[PDB]
Amino acid sequence: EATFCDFPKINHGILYDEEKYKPFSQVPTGEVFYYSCEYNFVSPSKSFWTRITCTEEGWSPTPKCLRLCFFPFVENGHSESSGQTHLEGDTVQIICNTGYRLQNNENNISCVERGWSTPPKCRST
Amino acid sequence: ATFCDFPKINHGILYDEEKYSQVPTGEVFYYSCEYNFVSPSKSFWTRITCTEEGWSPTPKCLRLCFFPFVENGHSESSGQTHLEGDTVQIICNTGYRLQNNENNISCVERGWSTPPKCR
Repeated sequence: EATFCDFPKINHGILYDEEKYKPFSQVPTGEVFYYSCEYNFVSPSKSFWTRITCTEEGWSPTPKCLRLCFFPFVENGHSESSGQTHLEGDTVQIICNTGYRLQNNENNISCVERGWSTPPKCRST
Repeated sequence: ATFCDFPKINHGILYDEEKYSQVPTGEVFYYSCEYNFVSPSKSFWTRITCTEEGWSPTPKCLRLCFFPFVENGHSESSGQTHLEGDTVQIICNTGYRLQNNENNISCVERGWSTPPKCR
């Protein structure tokens, strides 16, 4: 427990009025900040601005910017996830057409921080 | 019409933009909006189809406007995200104004019509 929170470090995040605060500042309990996520990232509630409050236990809710993953279709393949936007942590299945394959030793392709774990592409090799 | 013109989306980004003239009917594109802008359904990627009546749904990227509070003032819109076309009222304390005795501000394409600040 503490009387303060450290300034929030949010990966892929932007604070409202950022340029007005210092990164080593001690933020008192009860203080309220708002964060947004960079293009291609989203907050847990999908709200453009998310309120975060300094508590004795740290920032509440925990600030987080999750990667959005998408593909419109799969050339020489199919997926129920075609044209659907997925969140970081989601797994998608892709079935390739005859003579094509999704070369990876995993049954599912994951949406990770950097994007798709494996490209959503069926190859002729 | 047998085709649609290539879509010009202000503050928009097409999926596989750096890959693509007249577009035939039935063709499907996906668009996203730049940071601070949003599609009408709020979806990150929006499917648009070329029809005999043009692009369906009509592609659009609307500005999002926000302020957490008003220093030396008040607003029912404090901590609320507003969409392009919305109007917001701000009441300033004792001897303060919003550039200047304007009282009401609106969310426009460039952002807030007047900064939400009581000076």
